[PDB]
Amino acid sequence: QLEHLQSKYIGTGHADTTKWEWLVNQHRDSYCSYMGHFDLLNYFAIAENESKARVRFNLMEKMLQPCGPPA
Amino acid sequence: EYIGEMGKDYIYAVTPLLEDALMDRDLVHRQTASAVVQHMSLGVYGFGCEDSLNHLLNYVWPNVFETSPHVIQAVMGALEGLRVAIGPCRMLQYCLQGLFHPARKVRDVYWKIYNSIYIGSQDALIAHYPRIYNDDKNTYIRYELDYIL
Amino acid sequence: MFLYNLTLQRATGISFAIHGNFSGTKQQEIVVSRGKILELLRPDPNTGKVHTLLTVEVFGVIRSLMAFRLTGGTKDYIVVGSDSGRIVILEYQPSKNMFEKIHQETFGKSGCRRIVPGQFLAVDPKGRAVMISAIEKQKLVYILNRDAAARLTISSPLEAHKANTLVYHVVGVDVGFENPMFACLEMDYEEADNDPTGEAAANTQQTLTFYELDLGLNHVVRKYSEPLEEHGNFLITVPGGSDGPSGVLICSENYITYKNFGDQPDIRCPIPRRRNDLDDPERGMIFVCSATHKTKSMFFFLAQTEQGDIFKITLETDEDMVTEIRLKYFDTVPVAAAMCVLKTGFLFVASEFGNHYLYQIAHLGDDDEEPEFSSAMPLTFFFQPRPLKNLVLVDELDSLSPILFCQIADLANEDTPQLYVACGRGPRSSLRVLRHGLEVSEMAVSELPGNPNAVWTVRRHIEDEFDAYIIVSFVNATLVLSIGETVEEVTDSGFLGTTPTLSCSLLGDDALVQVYPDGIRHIRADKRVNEWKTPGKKTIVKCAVNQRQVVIALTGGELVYFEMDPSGQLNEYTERKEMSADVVCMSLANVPPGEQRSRFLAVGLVDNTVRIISLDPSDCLQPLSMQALPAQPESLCIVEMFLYLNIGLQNGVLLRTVLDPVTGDLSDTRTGSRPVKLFRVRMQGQEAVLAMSSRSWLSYSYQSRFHLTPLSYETLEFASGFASEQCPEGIVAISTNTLRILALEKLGAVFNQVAFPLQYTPRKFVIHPESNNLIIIETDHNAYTEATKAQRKQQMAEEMVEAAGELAAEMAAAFLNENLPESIFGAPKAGNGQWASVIRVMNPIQGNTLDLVQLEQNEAAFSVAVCRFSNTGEDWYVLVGVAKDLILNPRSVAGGFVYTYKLVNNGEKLEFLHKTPVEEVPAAIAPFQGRVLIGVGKLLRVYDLGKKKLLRKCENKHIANYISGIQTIGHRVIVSDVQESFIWVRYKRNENQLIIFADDTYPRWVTTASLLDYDTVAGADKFGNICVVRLPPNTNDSQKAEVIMNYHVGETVLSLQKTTLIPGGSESLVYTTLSGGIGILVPFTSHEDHDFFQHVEMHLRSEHPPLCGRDHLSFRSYYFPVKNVIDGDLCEQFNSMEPNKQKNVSEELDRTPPEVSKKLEDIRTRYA
Amino acid sequence: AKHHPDLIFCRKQAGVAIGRLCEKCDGKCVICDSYVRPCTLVRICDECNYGSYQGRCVICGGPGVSDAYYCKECTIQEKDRDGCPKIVNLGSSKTDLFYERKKYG
RNA sequence: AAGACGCGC
RNA sequence: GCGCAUCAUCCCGCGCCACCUG
Ligand SMILES: [Zn+2]
Ligand SMILES: [Zn+2]
Ligand SMILES: [Zn+2]
Repeated sequence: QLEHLQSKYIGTGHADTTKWEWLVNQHRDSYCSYMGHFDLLNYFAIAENESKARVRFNLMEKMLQPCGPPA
Repeated sequence: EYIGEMGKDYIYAVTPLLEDALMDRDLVHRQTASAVVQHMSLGVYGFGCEDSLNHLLNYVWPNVFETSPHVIQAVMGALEGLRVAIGPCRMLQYCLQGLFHPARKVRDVYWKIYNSIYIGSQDALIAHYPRIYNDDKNTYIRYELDYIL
Repeated sequence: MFLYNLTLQRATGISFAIHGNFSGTKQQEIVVSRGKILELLRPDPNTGKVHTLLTVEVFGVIRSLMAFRLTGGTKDYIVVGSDSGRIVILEYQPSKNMFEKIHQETFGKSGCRRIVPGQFLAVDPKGRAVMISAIEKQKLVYILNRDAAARLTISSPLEAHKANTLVYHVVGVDVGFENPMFACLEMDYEEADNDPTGEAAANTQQTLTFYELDLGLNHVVRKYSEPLEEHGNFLITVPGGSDGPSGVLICSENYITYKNFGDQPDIRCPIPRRRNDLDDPERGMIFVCSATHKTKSMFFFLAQTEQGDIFKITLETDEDMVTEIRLKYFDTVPVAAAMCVLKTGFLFVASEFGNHYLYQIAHLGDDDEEPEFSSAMPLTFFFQPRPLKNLVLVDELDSLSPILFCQIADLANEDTPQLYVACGRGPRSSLRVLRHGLEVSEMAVSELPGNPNAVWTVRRHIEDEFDAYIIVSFVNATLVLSIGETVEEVTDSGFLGTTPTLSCSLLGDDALVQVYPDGIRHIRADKRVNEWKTPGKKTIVKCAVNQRQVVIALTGGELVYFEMDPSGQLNEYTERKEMSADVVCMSLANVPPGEQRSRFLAVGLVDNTVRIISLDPSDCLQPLSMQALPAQPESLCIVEMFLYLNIGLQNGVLLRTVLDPVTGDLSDTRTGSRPVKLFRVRMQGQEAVLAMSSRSWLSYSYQSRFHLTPLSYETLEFASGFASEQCPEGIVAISTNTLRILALEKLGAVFNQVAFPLQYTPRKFVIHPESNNLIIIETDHNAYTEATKAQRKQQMAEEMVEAAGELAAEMAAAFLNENLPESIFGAPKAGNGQWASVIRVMNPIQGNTLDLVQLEQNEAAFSVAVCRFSNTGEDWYVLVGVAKDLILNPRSVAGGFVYTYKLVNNGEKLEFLHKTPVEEVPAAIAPFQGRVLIGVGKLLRVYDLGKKKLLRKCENKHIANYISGIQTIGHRVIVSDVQESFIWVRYKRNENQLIIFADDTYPRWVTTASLLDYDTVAGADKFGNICVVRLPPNTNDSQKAEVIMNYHVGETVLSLQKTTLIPGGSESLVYTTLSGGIGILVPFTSHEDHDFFQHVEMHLRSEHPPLCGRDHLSFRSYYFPVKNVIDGDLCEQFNSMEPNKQKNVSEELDRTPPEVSKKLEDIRTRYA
Repeated sequence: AKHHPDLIFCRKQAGVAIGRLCEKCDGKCVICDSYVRPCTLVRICDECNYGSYQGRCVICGGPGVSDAYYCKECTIQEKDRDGCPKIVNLGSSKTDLFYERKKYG
């Protein structure tokens, strides 16, 4: 009966979790990992003629509601 | 379990025995085989012995559909060891087969296995995630990874 | 199949910065963190130069870094938050010159997780508590205290978790000896995901949450929740307490907001903009970095905008109420990730890209001629940018962090490969040529006819700062020169020597010794000359020069020992040395500081044997050791840091024998096979040795490591030193029939570079086969071309003329006459789908260009290559991939074009021939077998040259995703998919079809591929992984390839090549990363060496953990498990630990530290 | 712990103190009950260590004589970066054992 | 003599 | 009700967690 650690974690699905929740969790994890990794953030800031601060600001705003509105 | 990393040379000698034990004959045989696989996977981790570990997983995997708590625990331990040895990519590939199966029990077991995989070593699944085509109402494609320099 | 990982160049880009007194003294020091390297460096106020003092690798990703100190203390500690789920507090020990761990507390799992703390770190200004926060749902608070033993203590973490919330920034708030206070930009999103109407973006405002820390109750509680009008970016800590009022500044879009707890009214002030902005007015303006200066008299804040404008923020306040915020324009600097304002009027700017500068503040500009702004002014603001006035540039640090493309080739006349790197971003982009060796300075040229064998310099004083007498002696002539700030011939030398001078040194205060093959002379100011003639008709070969030791070597080995008594006269000992071999070279040891005579002394022979002569009177002029040599000795010298000797022979060798009567370590390397003479040089006021050969080499030892570096100059027959007030570090290294003076200004340890400025950032470039010219293509997103910029400027001029401001609008001529530099003031550009493209041909030797081609405003250049076709003759055609209407965030492209050029006149100019429309963007250009491969989206196409456009030949629609690079060899090609690892395609020429026969099973976002054999391909990863894939030998041409090697460098890799670096060496897999680091991979030549290296690595991992508490095996097995790779970073760091553990592991490996270090350096000196 | 599924862990934030083990549980691992390769120490939470609970065995609850440790496999499996590994339940077997011993003793 | 778990005649 | 099988499962003889008491 060691399911306490399963329930006490945020970001994992369960029996009747739909596709939208899984995809938004994936997008949030991807954004957080992008922010954590310096090399990928530098690559993104090199790809576009912008600054790292602006890139991370826009990425933070993208965390509000990814994958459109819920259905 | 005792020898640890030194026993990577003896992996090939026990593969036929593990294959014979993993056959659907006795539950205790399956539990013992799963324990052996988990212990060997933990021992030889980090030295590049995936060739036989993948073959062992190919026979260990069909044992997930069980009801006895002991064999479930043994199978979960074996799959956790195989995950920490091979990597989360192969585990995600295997668990993606029936994440949305029409039936309920297979969906439940696949979801619990996916949760167990996702709890540990989450930072690699982002690279191991597949590509999902977006619908006409929602966006499901990470366009940031398609940038080319 | 086992490779050894090395690192030739460390990472240079700076991600974080901090300053403080980390050594316990009044001297300020700067601690900056690289991508995965933590190093300490401090500037010198007297000269303005910056020198690194310590550099270590943490084997982890650093997400935060800041310093703090306890109340009443004098030392500042270091706190770093890594990807591992633990926090560590560091401390710098000046005596040990290393970081000492003081504490280590674990609070969660490792890795960059969403709900694991480590992203945000806050420290209380007074230095009593530290707060660590995560991206979502997690927050922890720790208590810092000092026990009765004056040691740091750590308390238990505090529960401060809030479900379903997002945190933007966390920073401490000064309270002034009250309970510590923390403020964060916490906001909720629970209702965002519960609304199906799509109103989540609307009616959702940020909140400024405040958190106490009650020491009495030992718990944390939320204080307020104030909604914000607009989204903020980051907060500023205002120095509170007795010096200034407590508060926080909020940076947002075009506004700055001041807020404080209690009854503090909000203050707003718009951010000033430039005059006649060339960017899009709809684009907002934000802040990228900020600094502070907590001066006791008055504090002020410095901030930088997106375009690099520096604003001096001055806060005007009453005793307890804030009145207004006064902004003022200070200067303009390149955009910097972090900025630190140092004491004693020094400012350090850690630029985001390119070199890092160190400005010096001279004038504070308090109420200058330029008007200042304030929040009390009703309604925007405009200011006119000006060149650098307040700041003065003093010193800058060279950097090459944003490398996008690297190629190595021998494009020069010398027989040494050169490293060409394409780095930089935007207008600051430049092309650098990395060359192995040392810096060469040229300031004096003197062509003197004759044969100058050597030059001797003797000072009139024992430690004279300026040279007095210079012995410019030729092979068949004699001359003397002197320097007195006017280079003129000296007359009172009084030498009277016709035969060439053997040697001249400083025997005493001004005692010069002249040796000629027909006797012995003496030079002195007083009438004290010990002139002696050569016995019989014999000759003298070599003489000994030292402070108080003189030994003359004649034919037959008859040595005469001269000892200088304090009286002054020279005396000969009763014992003489005689053998059957002559003496051709010998060296002497420096006099001990306390003793009047040393003991170590080595004299060579002709029979390939070297002996040791004791200077003690008990056994003077007696042999000590019988050490044979492979070749005839040529020179010898002693190098200090504790004592080492270098042995020179007839061939090119340099044995680094440890100080011992009998030979110990035998480590020699090639320096062909020219005679080598060893002489002392100057390097940061130290002692070193020099080797002369067909190419000269120099050896130096900085912090217990010896590096061999050559000189980037022609062959030199002799060299000497030079001391002066302006240039204390001077080298007089004459050459064949000429005189040359060298100097060592910078360190120049490895890869000296020259800066060749560009216009836009470079993507790819190629090298002409016979013309040896570089064709570089540049492209930027959201950019304006020259024609578009001119049209926009003209339109603005017409608009302001039509404004008709009183007819009196004559400012158009002045506005159009002056244009701000793009490199210094930035490039004013904007848009959403704008692009640029410039085709440039540049001569590698010089910085001049040959031709420039400009395309339309909405064309982006991606790939370029040069090849020939069978239908045409030997003309070298150039194909450039061009994209049309490319939008990045939403994937949608209208089309693409491909260009064709002739490149007539040995690649000096380009002529347009025709263009061919392409439905999608062209990915890469791959020419083979007289044709080219065109990457069109997910379709593979084969094109042939025609009369007006390219002709379609073959198609392949079996590729799923978009191609991102094609490589060809033999009769088969490989396709690198954006998601899939690799695709193997074989071209059936007879059938004229493309068939796929092999593919990989593990997807990966590959960026650069570099095949190693007919069936082995090595490719990089976007996340920073290096893998090698080998095709099974039983393949037929379904079949799947297998991976044989995996590794995680930790930084994105955009370059991969397998070419030799050092002449006479072996092939190595050199790679360059996006962070500015260069590394190579070394195969193992024996099983015993591989076993020893693996055992050493395992023992170091078990015994010496990384500084940030991250598992080395887990760090290397980040995305994929490590496979057949041995890390050399731990092996190199083994030389930095204290002796106890290294010796202990030495007997644990049944070996000894000296030969272990020798084996470690053998790989470095063999493959690099 | 592993053998008896009834026993559960408090799973609270780890503190600064170090747990202890009795003579019977001297070498047992706090999770998988193994006597192989003890590498890292065991941290206890503030609630589990207060007053009388100080110096008590983590697994059973006897007097503390030796420090607890984590095995090599547990460290590899990243299982030590979790909550407090102290059992708060008293175990079903112990109650029945004590009752029968008191009856027949 | 004891805490749990699963296996059919 | 029979025959079984698994968990280096228990086999420890009594323990002690703020208290009784005019
Ligand atoms: Zn116990
Ligand atoms: Zn606990
Ligand atoms: Zn364990």
